[PDB]
Amino acid sequence: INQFRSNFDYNSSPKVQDVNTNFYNEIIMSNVNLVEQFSPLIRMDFELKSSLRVLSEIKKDRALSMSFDNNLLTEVKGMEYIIGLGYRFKDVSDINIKADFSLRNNETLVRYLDYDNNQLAAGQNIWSLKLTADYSFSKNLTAIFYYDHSFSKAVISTSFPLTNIRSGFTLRYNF
Amino acid sequence: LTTNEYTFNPQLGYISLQQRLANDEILAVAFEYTVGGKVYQVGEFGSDGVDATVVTGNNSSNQAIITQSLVLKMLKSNLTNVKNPVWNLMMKNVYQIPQAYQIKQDDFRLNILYTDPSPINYITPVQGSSFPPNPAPDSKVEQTPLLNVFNLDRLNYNNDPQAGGDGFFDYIPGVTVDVQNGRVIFTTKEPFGELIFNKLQTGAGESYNDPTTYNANQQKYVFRNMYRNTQAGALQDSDKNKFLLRGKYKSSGSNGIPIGAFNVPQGSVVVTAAGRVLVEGIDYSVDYQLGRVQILDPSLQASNTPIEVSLENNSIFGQQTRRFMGFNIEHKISDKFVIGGTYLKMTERPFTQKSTYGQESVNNTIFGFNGNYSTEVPFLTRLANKLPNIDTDVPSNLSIRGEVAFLRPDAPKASDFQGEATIYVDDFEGSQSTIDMRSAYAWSLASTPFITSINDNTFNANSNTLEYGFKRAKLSWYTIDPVFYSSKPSGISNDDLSLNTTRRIYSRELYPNTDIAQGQIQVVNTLDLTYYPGERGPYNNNPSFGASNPSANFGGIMRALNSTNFEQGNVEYIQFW
Amino acid sequence: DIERPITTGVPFLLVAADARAAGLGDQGVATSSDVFSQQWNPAKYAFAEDAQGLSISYTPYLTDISLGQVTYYNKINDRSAFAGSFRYFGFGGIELREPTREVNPNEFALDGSYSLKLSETFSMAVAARYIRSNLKVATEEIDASAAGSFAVDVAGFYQSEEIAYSDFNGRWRAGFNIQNLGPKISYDHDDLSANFLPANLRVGGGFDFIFDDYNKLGVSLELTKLLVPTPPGSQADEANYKKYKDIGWVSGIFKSFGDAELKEITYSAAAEYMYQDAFAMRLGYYHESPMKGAKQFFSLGAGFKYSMIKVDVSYLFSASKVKNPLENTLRFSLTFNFGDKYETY
Amino acid sequence: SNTIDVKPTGSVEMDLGVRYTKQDNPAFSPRNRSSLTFDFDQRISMSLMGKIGTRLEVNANYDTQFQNLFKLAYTPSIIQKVEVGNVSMPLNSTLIRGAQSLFGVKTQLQFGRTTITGVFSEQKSQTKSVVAENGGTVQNFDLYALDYDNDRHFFLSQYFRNKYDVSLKNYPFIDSRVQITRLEVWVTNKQNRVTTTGGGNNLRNIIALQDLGEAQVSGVPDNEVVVISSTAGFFNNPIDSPTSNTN
Amino acid sequence: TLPDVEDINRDNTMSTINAYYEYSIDVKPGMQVGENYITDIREVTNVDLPNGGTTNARWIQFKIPVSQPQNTIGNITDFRSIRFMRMFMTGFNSQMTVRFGALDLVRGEWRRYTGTLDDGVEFDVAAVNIQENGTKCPVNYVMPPGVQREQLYNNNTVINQNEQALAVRIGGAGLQYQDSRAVFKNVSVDMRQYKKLKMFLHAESLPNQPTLEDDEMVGFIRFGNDFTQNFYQVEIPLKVTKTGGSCSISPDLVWMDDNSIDLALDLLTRMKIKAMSIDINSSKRDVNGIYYPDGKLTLGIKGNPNFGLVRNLMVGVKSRADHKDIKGEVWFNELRLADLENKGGMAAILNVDTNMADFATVSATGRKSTIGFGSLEQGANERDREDVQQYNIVTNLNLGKLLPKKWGINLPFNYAIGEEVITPEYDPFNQDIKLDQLIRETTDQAEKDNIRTRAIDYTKRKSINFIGVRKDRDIENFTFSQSYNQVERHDYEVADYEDEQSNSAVNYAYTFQPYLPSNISFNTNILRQSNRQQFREVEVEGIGLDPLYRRNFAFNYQYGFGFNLTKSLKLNYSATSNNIVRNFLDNSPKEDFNIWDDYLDIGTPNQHAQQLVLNYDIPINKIPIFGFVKASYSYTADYMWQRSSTAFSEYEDPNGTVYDLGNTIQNSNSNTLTTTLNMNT
Repeated sequence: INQFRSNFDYNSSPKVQDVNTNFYNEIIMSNVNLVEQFSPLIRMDFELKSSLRVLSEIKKDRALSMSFDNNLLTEVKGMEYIIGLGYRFKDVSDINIKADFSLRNNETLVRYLDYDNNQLAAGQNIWSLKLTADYSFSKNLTAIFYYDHSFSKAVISTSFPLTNIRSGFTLRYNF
Repeated sequence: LTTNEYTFNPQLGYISLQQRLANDEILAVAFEYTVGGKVYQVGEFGSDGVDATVVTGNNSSNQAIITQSLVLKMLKSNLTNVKNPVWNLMMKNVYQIPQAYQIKQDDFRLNILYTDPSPINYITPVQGSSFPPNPAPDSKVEQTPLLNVFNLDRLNYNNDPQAGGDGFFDYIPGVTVDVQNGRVIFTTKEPFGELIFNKLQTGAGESYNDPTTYNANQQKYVFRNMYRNTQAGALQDSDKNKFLLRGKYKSSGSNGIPIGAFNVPQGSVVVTAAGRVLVEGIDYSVDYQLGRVQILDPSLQASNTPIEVSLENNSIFGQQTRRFMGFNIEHKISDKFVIGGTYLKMTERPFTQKSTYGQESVNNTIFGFNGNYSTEVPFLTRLANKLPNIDTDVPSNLSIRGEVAFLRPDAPKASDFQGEATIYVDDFEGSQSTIDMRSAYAWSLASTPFITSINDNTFNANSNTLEYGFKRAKLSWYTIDPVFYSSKPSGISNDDLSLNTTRRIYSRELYPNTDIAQGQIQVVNTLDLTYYPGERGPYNNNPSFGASNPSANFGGIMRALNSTNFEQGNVEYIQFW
Repeated sequence: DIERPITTGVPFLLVAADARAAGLGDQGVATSSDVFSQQWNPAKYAFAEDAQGLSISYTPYLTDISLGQVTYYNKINDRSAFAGSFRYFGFGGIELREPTREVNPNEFALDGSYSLKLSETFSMAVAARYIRSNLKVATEEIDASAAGSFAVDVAGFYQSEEIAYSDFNGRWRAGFNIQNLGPKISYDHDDLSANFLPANLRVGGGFDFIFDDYNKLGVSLELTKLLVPTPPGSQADEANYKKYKDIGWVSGIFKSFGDAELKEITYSAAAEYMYQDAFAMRLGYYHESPMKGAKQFFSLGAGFKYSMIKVDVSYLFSASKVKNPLENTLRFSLTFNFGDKYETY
Repeated sequence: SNTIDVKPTGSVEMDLGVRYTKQDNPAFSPRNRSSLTFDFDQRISMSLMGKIGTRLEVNANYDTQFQNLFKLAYTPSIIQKVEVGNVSMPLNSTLIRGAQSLFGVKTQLQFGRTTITGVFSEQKSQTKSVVAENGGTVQNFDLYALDYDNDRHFFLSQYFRNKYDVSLKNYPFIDSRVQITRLEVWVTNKQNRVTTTGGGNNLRNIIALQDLGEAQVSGVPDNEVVVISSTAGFFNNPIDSPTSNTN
Repeated sequence: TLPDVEDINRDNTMSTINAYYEYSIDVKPGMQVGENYITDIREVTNVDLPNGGTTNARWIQFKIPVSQPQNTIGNITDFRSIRFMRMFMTGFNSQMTVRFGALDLVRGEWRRYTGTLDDGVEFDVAAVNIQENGTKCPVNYVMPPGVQREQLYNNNTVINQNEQALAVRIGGAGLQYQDSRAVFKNVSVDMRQYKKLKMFLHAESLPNQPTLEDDEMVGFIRFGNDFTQNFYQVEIPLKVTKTGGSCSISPDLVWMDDNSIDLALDLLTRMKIKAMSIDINSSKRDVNGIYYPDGKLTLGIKGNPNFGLVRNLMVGVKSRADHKDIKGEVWFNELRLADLENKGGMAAILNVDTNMADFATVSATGRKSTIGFGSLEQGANERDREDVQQYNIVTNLNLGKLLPKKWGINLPFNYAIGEEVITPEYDPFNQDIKLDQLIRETTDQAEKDNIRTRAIDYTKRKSINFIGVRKDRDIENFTFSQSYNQVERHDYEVADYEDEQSNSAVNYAYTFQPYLPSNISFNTNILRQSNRQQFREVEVEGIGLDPLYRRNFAFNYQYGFGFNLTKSLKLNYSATSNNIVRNFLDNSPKEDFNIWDDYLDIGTPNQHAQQLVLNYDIPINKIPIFGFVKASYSYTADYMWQRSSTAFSEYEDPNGTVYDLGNTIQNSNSNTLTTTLNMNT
């Protein structure tokens, strides 16, 4: 409860009813917030046989925020899928590979009580696929091929689904 | 507004918004206060008001939604009418100390002055005025300083009342100052406007509501037009805006004097405490990473002298290339006696030859002398140890330094106009700043217009029936996208991209004198307005539309301007080509 | 104050991209064979006394804009070489005011050049560039995807073996370079409006004194002619520009000389002084006409050579005219050399 | 003489890649589909040290992220030193206090006892100052009558407005009894959004009236307190009662 | 991808109100540059269509003045709330495509002046522009003769910057015999180094109007503090550029050198001096008290304006046609300032540092400057305008050195004198005139001595102090102090000023060492501050204003009683108090008082602040059954007492009765227990 109050109207008078019709609750308030959150709903650290490091979280949460001004609640969602991934090719020399898939979804439903008008008000479906593979040519010179794919999605009708892809090699020379 | 987006003095009743809603927003309030044992309320709260929605049905095809409005009080409407009292509800006695923090007392000196030609801090009559005689002990505008004239200095240092006042601004953290962020608040609805009027008044024939019946003395000081008129207005009432209020506020200085520069180039700072330069290690120390010069001189530490500091920062982004020609002869006469040269020429290089006012270029040349004769005075060390318990044989020195350093300024000959040092106080180059409006998508259909007054129905603009858009032709606004010109879609002959209503106007036609950059958009987009006054337009059930003379129909397109108040925007012209 | 300049299409090509040049007056046309010589005189790759090298340079434009060149030469025989350069003028960093679209404006100019050694003294090289500009990356009635074009280069480089003069036994160097020769660019993607390419006719020479046989001091001069027709300086005032714009490039390169004298040839002089060949102290003065380009400076520079990497740096003291966007910078360029040291006669 | 030992340190990075990007808003042309810009990045972060030829002295630090330093000293066994790039020119005078960070050439010349240190170079600094009193950095301000604070401070009603300048006759004691217990403020919602973390998502219609409350005060006329064109039969309280809904 | 709401500006409401301002462009086949709102036509002749053809296009430039509506639909009054620009196209008979090359709300920077200096006079303020208005009908905008085009680099390419002017355009009924019209901006320009203020001008008849003659138009450049009570009106009778029809008149005939103000600023000061002795009431003050002195300017002054405060520039157009309606199109252009004061400066720093073998460190200084000396980077309006005579003397002794090293003391005894004498180049009243031209301008030595005595800024500052006195080793381990700063000053504003600081602190800080107190701390410090101000009356240097006495006489002290009563109790205690002294008053202060009056006084309390902090680490481990719980406890309690200044302590009701609204009290508690309960059973 972000801020409750004492109602001056719940005093002593022979006037126990408000405008619409009620009994003048003693504790006025507004915006009761229930926040639920599976931070790692499941996390699966997965250090495999040779080297196949894996770390796939699943975050999640809800943010019910019922306000007593207009009497309509607002639910928010989590769904932050993550898949880490690591491997090492050997002596081709060594080639370190990392891959970080991720998928974030959202919602901001505004739900009316007195009739079914639960309507969407925000959202995202951004998933990204960073993927690097680096290889050293000597003590000084290294290369790394990186590939960063990313795709947004229209949850609301004013988001303009992006898709953007960075690629190409990056060398590196350490003196 | 969340409780962190405003404040309010909960004893005098003024909101203190944190975002300056000034583009014709609407700002209502509902509040609830208590005069002692009673409870009042001049709004309607969410937890008190009529409910948001009320349905009266069971299916989507028989529900009757009813939304409800929550009557409130208005503090400024959209259309800022100056006559209406919602205008007066705005509070015009708050002056925000520019770039201020929690301005603690004793580091804040406010001082009102009257710069008629120059800053003088007492009001004088005008040619026989002779301010109204026998003033009360409170008003007394005869010789009193302006802080007393403005009822802003009547308390001692300890905020208990004193006869004439401590001479200093009072700084009551609720009444006269919003300590958290600047905001000197004068203790009157309108100090410069009506306080001075009632304090210079000389009878009852004078009234504040009519500027024609003024004293001829309160006709030079009563600045009524900043309280009865906007701030962009009252520029035309210019002969009265001479009541500046200078002041000084200090920063924290907790760690040390925060210079204001980061990563100072070493050996640059010069902290001349009271006129005499201080030694870089014996009485002050600099961080060189944070600013924060720190005077470790205990006597000079707690003295309140204005320790000034020259910095030599190197974080200039966007300055003029400077050149630092120079040298310094350094002759060594018999040991511990030298002589100096130090010729120097620092020359700015202006960006353009049209050196504007303030951004001026310098061509200065300094040349000086030196001195610095040193000596030991063993006579004086003997004098020292020819005293009581003193014993030390540590040496004694009598260094003596001197300099002259003539300076001769100039202005770089690049920024000359016919052989002079022009500065161009105003080359009329910044005037006429434009705001674009040919964005083909930000427009939209328009309500049917009126023509002569709010009483003519040339376009059926008052018809409340469906006979409202009968006179709407088929206006279509757009811009020919670049696909037609670059890569002809199948169907448009090249004789279609050439008939002077679809041509891809290059900027070399409109602006043949402008030099478009390379690689940038050489093509002047348009806002084509193809109007079909016979094509029935969008929505209208016009039954005939065949006898209607097409010179009677319109086609409309309305926008929404990003910035209202053309007064303080100074919008003057609607240009177009 | 310059009257009637010449709008030379893509302008990033003209500006130097390295430090061996542009710390030397922007000439490099009669300067010793080096890994940078692809923008200046690709012919002199044949005379490189290494097998193969590659380099990365950088000019910051502290106005974060930048101009960076990456080159790689590899001489196959002792008598020929290939090379490939890549200039990238970029507006490093961008955002479109909730993932937002990222649009980097940039004007890369890929390039590749063959360089044969005709006789024992001077070599000839032929180069080709795919210029491509994408500056106008934007939205809603200003379409991106601007195109480039192709350009050809013809360079000749006359090295001289040795003469052993009175007391300093120097050698001679000469060279010409016909720069960008390609069909005119159209930024707006039309055929009724197109800018000329920056064709150059840079011709230079130089002589280096040799002291101790590995302590040399070489001076040189360059003359740059911008081979685009000069614009004509109001029905006639329109028809004149129309006759200017309806000129083909193959005919403008010929015309090139109906100014309105014609001594609007930018000249640059410079001096090398490399000590033992692993250190060099470059001086150079560059001058364009103050009416026909308004650009001149007094470039300083230096260069070091540790084992096979050379670090070249240089500064650009702006002589007189209007603010040059690179006046307080350091054109930092860096090289790498590989085996097969060739014996240069 | 020999021993060119300029040993560079640091790193270099090139980022030769492709960068594809496409939105799908319909408002664009069919031409702005799928931008495909090349991408190139450099991260030279080197630094050179070394003492060439037993006399020269190189030092340099070039980073691709303003203060890139490059000093090139020299010290003979009539010529004392010749720097280039990060000359200093200290020149301790207290009148002729020359710059200390500046790019260019600096020389020196000992003609027996007449050193003639001279600098030609480009100053790269600004020489700003402060006036710190006890504490730190006294910084002045200068307002005027007319440039008060814009429409950001509002009285809460004509009652408080007309009562302000009278309740402050004797500043610290405020001649009133008011105490604003609760206060809600409602602004136009120009930015159509919905939140939960901002405090809540409570937003309603509003019909904010102008004369809501405002029992007529004693001094000023009625035409300046209430906007209703005809106040006849409008007030149902005495002529000074505080602002309430029932005035 | 947005719905088609009936809400344009996204305010979430509709706002079905009608308050318009119509502006009706015509669309005819004619439209020369005069009638509707045209300003340019810029006819092109041969444009290369993509089919090889060629058209004749025009680009008629409309420029509608927002401040002159043709009608007003609804209760609209002024342009303080504008929104929803709605254009619509009526009157046509068929297909009609209009292409807006640049539709634009152009906002000026110059704010047409309203008011007498409302009969129908269409006064307009555009900016003629070389990139757009290089093809105007009456006269093509040609750059004034000397003016270049201001080259600039965008990206590796020159880019000719723009050039503009003003377009003060009179229409309608035209100006009357002296009714002028002006345009003003605001500025803080200080034109005191530069010796001439000069700008171009340009006059033009109006297209399709009676041509102007070579008079009845004037430069009219009111500047200075004001527009009707403090100004420096420069004026110039313009002469029209005779137009014949060429429409492309050369630059030297557009920007004639007869229509070009020169106005050496050193003449304005002699005009100001000649008019100081001409009162505000006379026949010399012509009509509006402008005092025209009756080259080619007819300068005017109305009440001592200033330089350095040249706010409120006003360029305009005033008629002097004996009987005619003027209708002109004046252009104003480059308003620069001519050459500056290349004179120089001079400094004479002289320092003297001495030592007396670790005992005394007498330094001394002194620097004399002259008018114009700054530093290299100092601009033109910030180098120096004050002869200055700094000197300083610091005399750090070490008195403890005079006594034996046994029972040694530390008596530093800093003593500093020094002051500033400053005479400004310009007198601090009539800021633009110099002191010399006014001292040498009157034989009224009673007033000549008022001048050059109300301008010699003067300071002086003494600083004695013994900071750090103590006896190095209920023992003798105090730490005393003493400080005393005087400041006196009589600059232009304050006839005499006085500050005295007399901090006199003392500290104890025992810090015990083995139930007794682990620590003890104590300290007091008398803090006396005394200030006087007498703001001088600048008219006559006689008595001046009443003095204003500020006094901050305070006593205040601390404590601290750190007890470690057991191993499981760490209770501190730090009271503090701050009381004031009021020897120097009822509300009428005593202008007979002194800083070194009754000095060890301990006046009435002002603030009192307790504080207690007890920590208790819960000896439950002693009990050998619960020895698994690291239970702690902390209790910080506070308390404070305010004084509630006498405006409360003797508030008197309007009934006459005097109440006592008391002085406030505050608590605070911080109970804090953080147990562990490590399950070890």
